Amino acid sequence: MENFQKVEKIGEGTYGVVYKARNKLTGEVVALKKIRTEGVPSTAIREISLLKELNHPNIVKLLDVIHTENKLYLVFEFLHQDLKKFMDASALTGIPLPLIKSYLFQLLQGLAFCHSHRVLHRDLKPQNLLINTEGAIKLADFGLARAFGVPVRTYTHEVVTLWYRAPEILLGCKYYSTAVDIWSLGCIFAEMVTRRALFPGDSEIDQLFRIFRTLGTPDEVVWPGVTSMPDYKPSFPKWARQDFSKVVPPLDEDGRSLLSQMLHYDPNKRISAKAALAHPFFQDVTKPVPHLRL
Ligand SMILES: CNc1nc(C)c(-c2ccnc(Nc3ccc(O)cc3)n2)s1
Repeated sequence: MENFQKVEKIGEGTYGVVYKARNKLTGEVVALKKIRTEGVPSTAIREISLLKELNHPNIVKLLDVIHTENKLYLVFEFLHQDLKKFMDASALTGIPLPLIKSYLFQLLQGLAFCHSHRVLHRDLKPQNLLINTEGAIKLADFGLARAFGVPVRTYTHEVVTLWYRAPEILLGCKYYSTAVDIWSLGCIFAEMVTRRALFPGDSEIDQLFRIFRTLGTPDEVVWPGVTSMPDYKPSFPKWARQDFSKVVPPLDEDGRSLLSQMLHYDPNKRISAKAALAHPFFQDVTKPVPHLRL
């Protein structure tokens, strides 16, 4: 829209590119996402508009939707840093536990809210978790999944990431629930603590086997019905589960306990956001502020 002026490529992804942009009229800085086009499904519109109605302190607000010439522009409230950059800037020092605790608490608050409205994110990753200098963190592109279907690459064709993909999805489950977001969040939580991606797979089979080497190869004992999954293969290598003490050192036992429940193979036993909020780990939760390098 000739009402916005891009300032810098802020992100890249599936749908399209993300830009920091200054509204030429109101003067506000927003985040713009240009998506790519035969007629633009009205279904994607209905659902994109329904997403515009959810307001919570931990979800990046979708100010507006500009459908022009079969091209979609999404205007979002702007935040100053994604969690990925913030992690790289903390690579040597690490993020303090009080801040990690808070971020997790807020992130679960937004999740609890979205989920109670039957809305799920579907593709959480450090790249769409945005923080402000006031100590808050928000979910971005929340629900932008029920707008299309998972392709093969990005706008210019690149590399998405199966690193944060829950196992039910890697295994062919098409009707997954809100639980996939908790799984994603758990991976991110672990990454914040250790400063290294939990499961950096380089293919769908590497992703899966990586989860298997750490949490052990799943079977009907921990995940009933897993063998009926579309992509399950009786011939998967059988790895044993490694203790979390080795996966997320030196996070405390309350966190490890919480992370554990967020990373349970069985989607149904996977703790929900609302319950996660009552976990003992958040007993001494506060709202510390980050030290951002903008
Ligand atoms: C990569 N995909 C992204 N998507 C949205 C909606 C993003 C968004 C929304 C609002 N504010 C910001 N800020 C920001 C993003 C990346 C940065 O590296 C720095 C700041 N980003 S980023």
